[PDB]
Amino acid sequence: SYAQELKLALHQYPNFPSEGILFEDFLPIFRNPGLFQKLIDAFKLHLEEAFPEVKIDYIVGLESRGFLFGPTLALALGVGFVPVRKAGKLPGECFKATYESDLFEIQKNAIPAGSNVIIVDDIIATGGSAAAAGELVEQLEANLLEYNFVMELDFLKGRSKLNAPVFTLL
Amino acid sequence: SYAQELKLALHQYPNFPSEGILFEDFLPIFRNPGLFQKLIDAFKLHLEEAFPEVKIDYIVGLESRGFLFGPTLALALGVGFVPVRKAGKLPGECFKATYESDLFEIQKNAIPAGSNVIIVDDIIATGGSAAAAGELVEQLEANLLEYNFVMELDFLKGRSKLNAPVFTLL
Repeated sequence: SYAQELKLALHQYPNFPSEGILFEDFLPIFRNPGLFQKLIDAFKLHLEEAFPEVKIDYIVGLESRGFLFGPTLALALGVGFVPVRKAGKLPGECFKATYESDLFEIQKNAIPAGSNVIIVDDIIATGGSAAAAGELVEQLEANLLEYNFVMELDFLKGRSKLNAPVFTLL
Repeated sequence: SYAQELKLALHQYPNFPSEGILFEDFLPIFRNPGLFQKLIDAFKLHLEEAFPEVKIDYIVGLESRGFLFGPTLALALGVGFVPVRKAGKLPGECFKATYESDLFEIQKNAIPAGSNVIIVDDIIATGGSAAAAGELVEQLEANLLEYNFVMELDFLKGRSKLNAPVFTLL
């Protein structure tokens, strides 16, 4: 239901990133508060159904598109939000992880060991950046309950680079 | 009141960006939903007091820290959110603006002419990136009611590079 209305709001751009790469732009969703609320409601409903008796401590969002809906979802759930950023952006002591090359970081003091988290991002394509975020979560000695994405490019089979379960809305 | 509790949650990092540059990290605010809600409430209260009879059409947030609270504030206000991104990130036709060098873009079809908007970001330092966002808003033929920031580094006098009024929470 919501997923369908959200799918319709997406705009496709052929060869945008680069030749061959078809891009799925979810930005129009945020331009409309009604559509944005539906996106948040859809993820919240999924997490309540998937983890009925497991408390989620933090939503961990990937820079920068994961930042567009991650914090809002965290607030809707009454939980904290922590970002995974491109290296060099976060101040203080950080754990690092590499996607063979792109480097990512997370602040060491952001999440206590034993915390249960959900990693979110807009699109899972190759899955490389999400995989790196998983490693960062592992270093914090936290538990990765699931990855939640808005869209998934099946032909790239990015889900195969990820250990924890994956849920994709559209 | 809220501002005080928010100020206390900030973490300072000397010479982080680079030598001399003192960094103000607001990320701890997002780790606590109660603090995050207060940040959103504070901006909402400000905008309701400053623009009681002027409808805000969009919150325009700067990449990437402006993405952390901008969308959530937009939803709290019942308005749309549109991002200003580092060049090369947005798909489709974009307006461009340069901060003499860093280039920024905004999608041409994101905001209708005549719209009233608020530009938001976490920190205003030199004001260069915010100034560029202002130019993008001008090209969309939209009205810039105000810039809203979480923090301001007064010694850099970034506010002097900005035309529209500025409100800084802390």
